[PDB]
Amino acid sequence: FPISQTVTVPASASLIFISGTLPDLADPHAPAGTPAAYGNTQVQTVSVFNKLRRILQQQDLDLGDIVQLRVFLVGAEETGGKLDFAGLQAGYTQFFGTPEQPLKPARTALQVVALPLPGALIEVEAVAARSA
Amino acid sequence: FPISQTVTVPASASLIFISGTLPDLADPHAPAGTPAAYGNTQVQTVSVFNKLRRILQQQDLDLGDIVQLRVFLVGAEETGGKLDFAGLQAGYTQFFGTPEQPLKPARTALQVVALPLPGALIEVEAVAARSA
Amino acid sequence: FPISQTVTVPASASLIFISGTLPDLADPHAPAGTPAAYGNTQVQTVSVFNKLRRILQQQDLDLGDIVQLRVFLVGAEETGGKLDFAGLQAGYTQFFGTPEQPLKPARTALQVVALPLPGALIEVEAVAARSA
Repeated sequence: FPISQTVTVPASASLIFISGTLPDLADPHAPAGTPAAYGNTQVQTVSVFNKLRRILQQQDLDLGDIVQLRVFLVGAEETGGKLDFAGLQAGYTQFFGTPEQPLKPARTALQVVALPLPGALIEVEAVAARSA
Repeated sequence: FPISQTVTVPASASLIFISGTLPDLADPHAPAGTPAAYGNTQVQTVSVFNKLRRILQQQDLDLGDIVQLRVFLVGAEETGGKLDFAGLQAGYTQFFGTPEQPLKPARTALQVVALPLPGALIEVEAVAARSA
Repeated sequence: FPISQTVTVPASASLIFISGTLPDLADPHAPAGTPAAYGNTQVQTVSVFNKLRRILQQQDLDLGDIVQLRVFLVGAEETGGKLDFAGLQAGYTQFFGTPEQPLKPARTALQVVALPLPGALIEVEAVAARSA
């Protein structure tokens, strides 16, 4: 699997907690607050992890410094109102366990009722570590 | 926004993990286990953060020591079964980013199906830090 | 209650983040992906905490080193589509606050829409600490 069962953080490392992160607008022609504005689950997943990368780089860190990831999905039309786990994985495997970014955080992923942003199908929460 | 995108915790600080916190009874005349016993989303939000303050003060800490907040909402009648995000924010902005309590933790907020306590519309989980 | 309101972790301790943990197959005769394959909420809860114990023991730790637990439940037929909180507690009290394992982590428990594994009624996320 593209995740670590456990991730150990040394006591000498500082933790960085990251607020829930929602996708960026993908289609400025689409009606406001619609899934079309942000993409299907795969496209929104790509957007959220791009954004998380930018957040971390602002702290001189990157996606490989993430030690824990929590993924909240809402149901998608492609999967009949169930979470689109395949689309999540298709986006996710582009950012973790890759040649460019080989590290894999601990992860939890599940389906919730709704996210505060209309049109959003995914929100991602993270904890990162900065070594001594 | 009244939240921090990221919060960094020094490695020399101790972490305090706080169990999921549910509102206190607001109306002792209301029928048991009803939303009326606890209030609408705003009132329950105020109650939960009052309670979190008391929990922290028992540890000689306060709401400004919170580094991460996770808010689980259930749907409300005022908002047609969607989470009442406006009411959450109306309660939340009374405890964080205020003159009395200027610090803003990292936060995630989302809608779940149900909370273990009947009548509860919000449950809040937190991590706090105690500096060296 | 069988949980700690707060758990404090010294800054000298290392943290271990554990990915979301789902139950093991309980009945190899049952049809794939059904709740019968894994058990009711109580049986699945027992399975998940057995598995978490094994994960920790692989790191030379055990369930008493858990400082925070997050429990995501899906609705059960025994409880009319609400989370089966009684079954969770019946399984949970066998692993925490017992003579064999007296320590009680901070905990949050709530009902979500769906888990990525068909048939699963519970997924558990954890953080553990290794003292200096």
